[PDB]
Amino acid sequence: MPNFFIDRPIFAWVIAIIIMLAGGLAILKLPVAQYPTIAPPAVTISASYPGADAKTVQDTVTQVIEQNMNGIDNLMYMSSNSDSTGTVQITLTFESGTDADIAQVQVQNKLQLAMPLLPQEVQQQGVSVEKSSSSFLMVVGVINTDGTMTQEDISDYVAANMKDAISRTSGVGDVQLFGSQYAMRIWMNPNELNKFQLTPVDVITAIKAQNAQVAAGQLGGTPPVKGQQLNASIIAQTRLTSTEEFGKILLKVNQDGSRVLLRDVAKIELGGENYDIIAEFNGQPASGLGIKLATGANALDTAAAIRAELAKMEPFFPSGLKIVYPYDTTPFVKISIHEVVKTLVEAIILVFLVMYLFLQNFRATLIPTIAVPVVLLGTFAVLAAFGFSINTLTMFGMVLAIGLLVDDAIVVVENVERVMAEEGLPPKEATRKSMGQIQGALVGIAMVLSAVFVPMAFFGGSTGAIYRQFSITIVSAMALSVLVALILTPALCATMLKPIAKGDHGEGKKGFFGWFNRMFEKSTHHYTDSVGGILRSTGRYLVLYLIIVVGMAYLFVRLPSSFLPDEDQGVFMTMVQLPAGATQERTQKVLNEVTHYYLTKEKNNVESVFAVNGFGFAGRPQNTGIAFVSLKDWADRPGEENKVEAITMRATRAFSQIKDAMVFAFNLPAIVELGTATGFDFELIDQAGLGHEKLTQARNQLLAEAAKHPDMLTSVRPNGLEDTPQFKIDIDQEKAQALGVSINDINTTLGAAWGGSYVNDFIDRGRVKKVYVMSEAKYRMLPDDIGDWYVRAADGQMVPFSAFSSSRWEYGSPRLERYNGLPSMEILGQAAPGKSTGEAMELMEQLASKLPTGVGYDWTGMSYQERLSGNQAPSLYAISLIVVFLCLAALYESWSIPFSVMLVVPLGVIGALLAATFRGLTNDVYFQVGLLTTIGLSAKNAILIVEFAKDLMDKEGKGLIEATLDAVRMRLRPILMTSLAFILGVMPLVISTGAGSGAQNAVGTGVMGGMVTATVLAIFFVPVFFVVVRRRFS
Amino acid sequence: TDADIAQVQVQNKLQLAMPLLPQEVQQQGVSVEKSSSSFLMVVGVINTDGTMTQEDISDYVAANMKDAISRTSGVGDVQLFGSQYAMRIWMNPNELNKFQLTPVDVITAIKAQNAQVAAGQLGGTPPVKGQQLNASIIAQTRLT
Amino acid sequence: GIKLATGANALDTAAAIRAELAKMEPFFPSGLKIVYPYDTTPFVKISI
Amino acid sequence: PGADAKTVQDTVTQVIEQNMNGIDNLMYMSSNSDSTGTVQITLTFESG
Amino acid sequence: ERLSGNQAPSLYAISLIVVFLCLAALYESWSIPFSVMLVVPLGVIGAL
Amino acid sequence: GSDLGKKLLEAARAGRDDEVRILMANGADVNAADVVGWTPLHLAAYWGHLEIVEVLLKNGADVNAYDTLGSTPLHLAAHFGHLEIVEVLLKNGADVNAKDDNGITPLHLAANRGHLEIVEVLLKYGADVNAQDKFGKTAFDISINNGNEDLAEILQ
Ligand SMILES: CCCCCCCCCCCCCCCCCCCC(=O)O[C@H](COC(=O)CCCCCCCCCCCCCC)COP(=O)(O)OCCN
Ligand SMILES: CCCCCCCCCCCCO[C@@H]1O[C@H](CO)[C@@H](O[C@H]2O[C@H](CO)[C@@H](O)[C@H](O)[C@H]2O)[C@H](O)[C@H]1O
Ligand SMILES: CCCCCCCCCCCCO[C@H]1O[C@H](CO)[C@@H](O[C@H]2O[C@H](CO)[C@@H](O)[C@H](O)[C@H]2O)[C@H](O)[C@H]1O
Ligand SMILES: CN(C)c1ccc(O)c2c1C[C@H]1C[C@H]3[C@H](N(C)C)C(O)=C(C(N)=O)C(=O)[C@@]3(O)C(O)=C1C2=O
Ligand SMILES: CCCCCCCCCCCCCCCC(=O)OC[C@H](O)COP(=O)(O)OCCN
Ligand SMILES: CCCCCCCCCC(=O)OC[C@H](CO)OC(=O)CCCCCCCCC
Ligand SMILES: CCCCCCCCCCCCCC
Ligand SMILES: CCCCCCCCCC[N+](C)(C)[O-]
Ligand SMILES: CCCCCCCCCCCC
Ligand SMILES: CCCCCCCCCC
Ligand SMILES: CCCCCCCCCC
Ligand SMILES: CCCCCCCC
Ligand SMILES: CCCCCC
Ligand SMILES: CCCCCC
Ligand SMILES: [Cl-]
Ligand code: NA
Repeated sequence: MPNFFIDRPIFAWVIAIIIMLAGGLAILKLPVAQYPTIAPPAVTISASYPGADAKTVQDTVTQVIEQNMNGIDNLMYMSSNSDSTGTVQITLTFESGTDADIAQVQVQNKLQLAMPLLPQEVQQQGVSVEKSSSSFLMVVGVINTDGTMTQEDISDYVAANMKDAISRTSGVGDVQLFGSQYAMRIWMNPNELNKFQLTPVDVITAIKAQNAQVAAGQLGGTPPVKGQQLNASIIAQTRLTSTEEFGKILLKVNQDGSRVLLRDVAKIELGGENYDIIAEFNGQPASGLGIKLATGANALDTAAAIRAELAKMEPFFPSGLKIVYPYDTTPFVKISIHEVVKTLVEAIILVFLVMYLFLQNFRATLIPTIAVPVVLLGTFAVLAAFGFSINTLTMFGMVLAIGLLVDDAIVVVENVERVMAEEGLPPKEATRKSMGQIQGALVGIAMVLSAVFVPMAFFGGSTGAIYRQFSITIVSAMALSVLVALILTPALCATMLKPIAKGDHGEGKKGFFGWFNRMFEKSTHHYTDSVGGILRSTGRYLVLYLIIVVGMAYLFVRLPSSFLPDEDQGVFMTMVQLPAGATQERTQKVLNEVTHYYLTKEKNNVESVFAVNGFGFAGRPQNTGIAFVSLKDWADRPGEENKVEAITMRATRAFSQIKDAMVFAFNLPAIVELGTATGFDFELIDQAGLGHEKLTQARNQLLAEAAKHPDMLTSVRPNGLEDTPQFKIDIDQEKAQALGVSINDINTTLGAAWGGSYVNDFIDRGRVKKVYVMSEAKYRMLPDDIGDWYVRAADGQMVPFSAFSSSRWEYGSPRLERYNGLPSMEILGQAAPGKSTGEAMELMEQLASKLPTGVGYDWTGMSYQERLSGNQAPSLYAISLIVVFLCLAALYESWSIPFSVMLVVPLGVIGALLAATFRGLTNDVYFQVGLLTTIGLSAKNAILIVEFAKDLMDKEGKGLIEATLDAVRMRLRPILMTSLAFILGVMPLVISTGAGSGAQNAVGTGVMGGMVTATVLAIFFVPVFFVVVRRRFS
Repeated sequence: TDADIAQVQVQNKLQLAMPLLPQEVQQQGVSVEKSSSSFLMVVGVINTDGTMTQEDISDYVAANMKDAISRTSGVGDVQLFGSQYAMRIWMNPNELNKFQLTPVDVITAIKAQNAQVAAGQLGGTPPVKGQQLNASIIAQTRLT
Repeated sequence: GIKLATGANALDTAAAIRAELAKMEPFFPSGLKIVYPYDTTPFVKISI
Repeated sequence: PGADAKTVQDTVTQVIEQNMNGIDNLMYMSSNSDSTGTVQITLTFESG
Repeated sequence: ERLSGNQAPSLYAISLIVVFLCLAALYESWSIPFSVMLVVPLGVIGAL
Repeated sequence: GSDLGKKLLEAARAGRDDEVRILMANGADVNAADVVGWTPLHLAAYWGHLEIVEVLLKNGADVNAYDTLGSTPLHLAAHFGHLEIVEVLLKNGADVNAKDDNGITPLHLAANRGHLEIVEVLLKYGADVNAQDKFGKTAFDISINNGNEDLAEILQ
C-alpha cells in the first residue's frame, strides 16, 4: 500500500484533501461544551404542599407516587426527600445508555395515573417531572442599585420581560428563575376578621366567586332561528387584574347597610409565591436566571447569543436595574481551546526545529508539518461521526496523543534519510526499501495500541463515560496517524526529499551543523560501546529492572487517588450552617458578616458575593445559607496567594472564629456528579416498619462505631437533618361538635392563616399568576397568637381556637428520606489517608451487620458505580495484555519475542510516578491516560528495535549481539528526535499556573517524567530484554 | 412495533378519557401495561412455623415485597395472590338506625377525623423582626 | 404472579427478581419462606 | 370552554409555548387561540 | 423554498470539487481533471 | 444561654453519658433552656436517658422545670412510657399533679398511651385521679374513650 502511493502521489494528496475538508467541516459544526454528559440518566419528580410538614408530605404525596413508579424500564434505584418547607423531590436513576426522554415519559405517565390519589392542594400546585442535571452554562444576576425594587419586584420583571426571550435564544436548553413571578398576596388580620364575624373560609369563598372566568354563550348561536342576521360571543365575568379590584371584593353587608371589603380585613400587595429565600448581590436585592446549554449546542455561540439578547433588553430596564455575570463557564472553555491549539501549534513548530537540527534540510521538515495537521483534522471528522463534542476531555485527549502522531511522521522520514545516507539509493527507491523495513511494524503498532486503548472505552458508570472520551479520541488519532504513515508520508518522502550520497553524514560540513553531526556520530559510537558493555553483563540489569518494578509498585500504592484536578474558575462557595431551629434573621446576620469579610479582606480578589439566605444542598430550612463568591479576572490576581485555593483556606480559618455558626469556603469540583476522592455514599434502610425513631437510634449506633476506626474511616456523618422541636396541636372533636364548629372550618382557618393557601389565578398585565391568602407575619409568630384566630359556629357565635384545642412541644423530622420505597438515612464518609474506598466500604458493611433486627443497608451514587466499575477492571486489563501479546506474536512469528517488547511498560511508568509524587500531584484520570500513551510510545520504540534486530538475524544471518547493536544504532536518532520534540512540547503544560493549569499540570507532569525515564532507560534496557528473551528460548 | 411508543400513544389517549371516568374509578388507579398474557413465574410465600394466616402473609408480600419486584426492569405486571390490608369499617344497620346515622355520616366522620392537615409554622417566612422561634405546627395526622 | 414486559429477556428478568428476593429474605418474620411453585425459565436454561 | 381568544392565549397558549424550549430539531412553532376557547400549538421538526 | 435556494451554490461547489478529486485520483493527474472540468460551462449554458 | 449550656442540651438529648459527666465537672448550666423552654432534664426525660436524668438531679437540676406551655420532665417521661425515669423524678420531688396550660397531668398522658405500670406509680405517689383538664376530662374518661379495659379497672 505504501508502494502503491509512492507511485501515485496525487491519489495520496486527494485522500489527504478529502480528510482535510471532512475535518474542516467537522471543526465548524462540532458542538462545544466544558464537559460532555457523564452521569447516568436521572428523572426528578418535584411537588409543593404549601404549609405542609415533612410527615404530611411523605404520607399523602411521597409514598403514593413511590407506590406507582412500577413497570418503568432500566430503573437502577429510587430516592426521595420530604421536608417541612412543604416540598418533595423523588429522584429515579436509570442504567447508563437508557434514553432519557423514554425514561422521563415513562415516569410522568405513571405519575399522571397517581395524581387522583394526591391531595387537592398538591394537584393544584402540580408535580414537575424533569431530566436531572447540575451543570449551568452561566448564571445571569439581575440586581437593583437605587433601592426602588425588592427581590420580588426584580423576579417578576425578569419572569415577565426577560426569561421567555432567553428561553427562545439559540442554543439555550433550560432557564430557571431565581425567584417567582408576582403572586396576589392577601395578608389576613384576625382582629379585623373577628370584628365582622368572618374567617379565612369566607375570604377564600369570596375570592373564588369574585375572581373567576365564567362561560356564557353566543347571540344567534347555532342552531339559530332562520332569518338571524347577527352572531356574536357573550363575555361574562373574567378574572381580576389589580390589587385595587381584590381590595374591593365584597365579604359582608352589615345590618346598617355598610360594606365589609377584603381591604378592611387584609393588606393586599403583589409579592413573591414564597419568602424562604433572601437573595443579595453585594448587599443589594437580586433575582437571576440559571441557563443550561441545549443538547448538541455550541457553548461559545449560546453565551454570545444570550449576551446579544440581554443587550436588546437594556433600554427597557426600569431605573437602577443592572445585569451581572457572577458565573460564566465560556471564558474558561475559550482559554482551554486557545491553550490546546497553542500546544498543538508549538508541538508542530518544535518538530520542525528538531527535524532541521538533525536532518538539516527544509524539504524534510515540511513532511511532518503536512502529515500531523491532516491527522488532527481527520480526528475531528471521526469524533463528529461518533457524535462527540469539542470538550475538556476530548481536547486534552488529542494533546496526550501528540507524542504518538509526531513519532509516526518522524519515524517514516528519518528512516528514508538514513537508508539514502547508508546505501546511496535515490529518494523513490530509498522510500520503497525504508517503508519495506517499517510498514509491517506500523500495522503491528496500530493493533497493539488498539488493544491498549479500546478496552478503556468499556468501563461502566460515570468514570467509564470519561475514559470513553479519551479512548475514542486517542484510538481515532492513532488509527489515522498509521493510515497517513502508509499512504501520504511515503508519497511525500518519494517526491519531496533530495538525494544523499552514500557515506554523507554531514561530518564534512562547517559551522554548528558540521560540529553537531561530528558530536552526534561520536555520541552514537559511545552509545553502541555502552550497550556492548551492558550486553556483556546482563545479570545486574535484570536486578536493576526488578528494583524499578518494586519502586514502581511502591510509588503506585503511596500516590493518592482522585478524579479531576480542582481549577481556579474565578468562583467558589461559602457554606453557612446555624444551629437547628435558628431563624432567617440570625442566618442573615452571619451572611452579612461573610459578605463584609470578602469585600473588605479580599477587595483585591473578590468582584461580588451572591448571598442566598435559606438555601442548602441537604435541605433549605431557615438556619442554612450559601455565599457564592465571584473573583476578579485571572490577570488582576497574580501569584498562588491570590488564587481560589489560598482565598478558600484564609476564608475558612477567619470564619472558624464565628460563634454558633458552622461557616467554611470550598472550591467547586470539575464535575459535581463524580463526588470526592475515595468518598462513599451509604444508605441505612428500615426493612421491617421500625419507624423514624428506631432507624435514628440505629444510625447513631453505626456512626458511634465508625468513629472508633479513624485508621480506616474519616468524616462519617449523616447527609440529612436532625429532629427539631415542633408544635403539636390537638383539636377536641367533642368540643368542636358541642359548639357547632365544623373541622373543615377549623383546619382551613389554621392552614390558611399559619401555612398559606393557594386560592386561584388572576391576570397581571396579560400574565396568569397565583392568589395566596396567609396571615400577616405578626399574627402567626408565637403560640399565644393561636388564641387570636376565631372560627364562626353554626349559631353565628365566634369561637377562639383556645376553646376547642390543646398544644404541647414534641420532636419530629424536618426532612424524611426514602431509598427504593423504604424509610432511609444517607450516611457520607471517605477512606482514611493511605486506605482505599474498597477497604472503607468493606468495614462499613461489617459494622452495618451488627445493627438491630430489621435494619438493612445499600450503596448508592458513586459507591453503586464503583462496585460495578471495579469488577470490570481485571477483565479489561487481561483482554488488553492478551491481545497485545497475540498481535506481537503474529508480527514477529514467535511466542517468546513479544516478551522483549512488553517488558518496557515499567520504564515509562516509574518516571510518571516519580514526577507526580515529587510535584505533589495525584493518580487522576489525566495521569492514567498519560501512562497508556507513555507505555504506547515506549512500546513503539521497542517494537521497531526488535523488528530491525530480528530482520538482520533472519535476512542477513547476523548474530544476536551484532543484530541488536546494529538495530539500537539505527533507532537512536529517531527515538531521541521524538522525545526531544515531545518533552519540550509538554514543558509549557508542566510550568503553567494560569486558568485550567490544574488539568495542564496533570497532563504534562506525568508525561514529561514518564518520557524522560522511558527514553533514557529503554535505549539501554530494550537490547537487554531482546538478548535475554532470545537466549532463554533457543 | 416499539412497545414503549405503543404504551405512550395508548396513554396520551387514555388521559383524555380519564376526567370523564367516575371519581371512584380514578381513585382505584387506572393502569397501562406492556406485558405477556402468560405468567413468567409464580413466587409463592408460606409460613413453615404456621405463625401467620393466609391474610397476614398476603399483607406482608403486598407491604414489603410487591413494590420492589414491580419496579424491577423486565417485570411488565405483578398480580398479588391475596390482598394488602385495609382499615375495614364493617357497618351494622341496626345500630346506625338506633343512633339515627347512615353510611354517609360514617364516611364524613372518617374524612374529618382521619386527616393529615398542613398547619404551617410558628415564625414561618415572611417573619417579623427579632423572631427567635421557628417550629412546624403539627395538627391531625392519619390514624394508625 | 409475574408477567414478562414486552420484548424483555425472560432469564435476565428472572435473575433480577431472585436478586431482589435475596435482599428481602434476611428481614422476614420467623417461619416466612419463599417457594418456587411455577417457573418457565429453568426449562429454557436446562434445555439450552 | 366559554373563554375568549385573549383569555385563552394568556392562561393556556403562552403558558404551554414558554415551556416549548430546549426540544431537539425544532424548526418553528405556530399556534392559534379562538373565541370558542380552543388552542392549537403545532411544532414542526427538521427533516429526518 | 428559501432553504433549497440558499444551499444550492455550496451543493454545486462541493459536487465539482469531489468530481475533480475523483478524476485526479483515477488518472494520477492534475492536467486531465482540469482539462475535463473546463467542459462544465458548455453543458450548464445549454440547460439554462 | 452559655457555650457549655448548649453543649449539655445536645449531650443530654443524644444520651452521651461520658460527655455529660465532663460537662458536670466543668459546671455546664443544668438550668440551660432552648427557645421552647426545654432543660437538659426535659430532653433526657423525653428520649429516655436514665443515667443522665440521675446525674442532672445530683447536680441540682430543677425537677419541676416547665417549658413555654407548662410541661415538666415528669409529663414527658410519663407520656413516653419511661417507667424508671418517672420513679427517679418522683423520688427527687417531682410534682405528681403538675398541670400544663391545657390542664393536662402526667396521669392524663400515661392513661392516654395506656402505660399501666406508670399509672400505678403516679397513683402510689398520690396522683389526683379526679383531676380534670380544660375539657373537664379525667384519666378515667380517657380510659373508657380509648376502650382500655385493664386501665379503666385500675382508675376505680
Ligand atoms: C481479526 C479476526 C477477524 C477475521 C479477519 C480475517 C482476515 C485476517 C487478515 C488476513 C491477512 C492475510 C494476508 C494475506 C496476504 C496474502 C499474500 C501472499 C503473498 C505475500 O508474500 O504477501 C505480500 C504482502 O505481505 C508482506 O510482504 C508483508 C510483510 C510480512 C508480514 C508482515 C506482518 C503484518 C503485521 C501483522 C500485525 C498483526 C495483526 C494481528 C491480527 C503480498 O505479495 P503479492 O502476492 O502481492 O506479490 C505478488 C506475488 N505473485
Ligand atoms: C537515576 C537514573 C539511574 C538509571 C539507571 C542506570 C541505567 C542507565 C545507564 C546505563 C549506563 C551504561 O554504562 C555502561 O555500563 C557497563 C556496565 O555493565 C559498562 O561495561 C563495563 O563492564 C562490563 C562488564 O564487566 C565489561 O564487559 C565492559 O568491558 C566494561 O566497560 C560500560 O562501559 C558502560 O558504558
Ligand atoms: C453555580 C455553580 C453551582 C456549583 C454547585 C456546587 C456543588 C457542591 C454541592 C456540595 C457542597 C457541600 O459541601 C460538601 O461538598 C463539597 C464539594 O464541592 C466538598 O468539597 C470537596 O471537594 C472539593 C472539590 O472541588 C475540594 O476542593 C474540597 O477540598 C473537598 O472537601 C466539601 O468538603 C463538602 O462539605
Ligand atoms: C437555589 N437557587 C439557585 C436560588 C438562588 C437564588 C434565589 O433568589 C432563589 C433560588 C431558588 C428559587 C426557587 C423558586 C421556586 N420556583 C421556581 C418558583 C419555588 O417554587 C420556590 C419554593 N420555596 O417552592 C422558591 O422559593 C422560589 O420561588 C425562589 O424564591 C427561588 C429564589 O428566590
Ligand atoms: C479544495 C479543492 C482541492 C483542489 C486541489 C487542486 C490541486 C492544486 C492545489 C493548488 C496548490 C498549488 C500547486 C498545485 C500544482 C498542481 O496541482 O498543478 C501542477 C500541474 O498541473 C501538474 O500537471 P500534470 O502534468 O498533470 O502533472 C502530474 C504528473 N503525473
Ligand atoms: C504494551 C503492554 C501494555 C499493557 C498495559 C495496558 C493496560 C490497560 C488496560 C485498560 O484498558 O485500562 C485503562 C486504565 C483505566 O483506568 O488506565 C490506567 O489506569 C493506566 C494503567 C497503567 C497500568 C500500569 C501497568 C504496570 C504493571 C504491568
Ligand atoms: C478489542 C477489545 C474488546 C473489549 C471488549 C470488552 C468486553 C468485556 C466485558 C467486561 C465485563 C465482564 C464482567 C465479568
Ligand atoms: C494542496 C494540494 C497540493 C498538491 C501539490 C502536489 C504536487 C505533486 C506533484 C509531484 N510530481 C508528480 C510532480 O512529482
Ligand atoms: C488466552 C489465550 C492466550 C494464548 C496463549 C497461547 C500460547 C501458546 C504457547 C505455545 C508454545 C509452543
Ligand atoms: C462503546 C463503543 C466503543 C467502540 C470503540 C471503537 C473505536 C474505533 C475508532 C476508529
Ligand atoms: C561511562 C558511561 C557511558 C555512557 C554514555 C552514553 C552515551 C549516550 C548518548 C546519547
Ligand atoms: C466556533 C468555535 C470553533 C472552535 C474550534 C476549536 C478547535 C479545536
Ligand atoms: C502491505 C501493507 C498492509 C497494510 C494493511 C492495512
Ligand atoms: C461553474 C464553473 C466551472 C469551471 C471549472 C473550471
Ligand atoms: Cl533544503
Ligand atoms: Na378536614
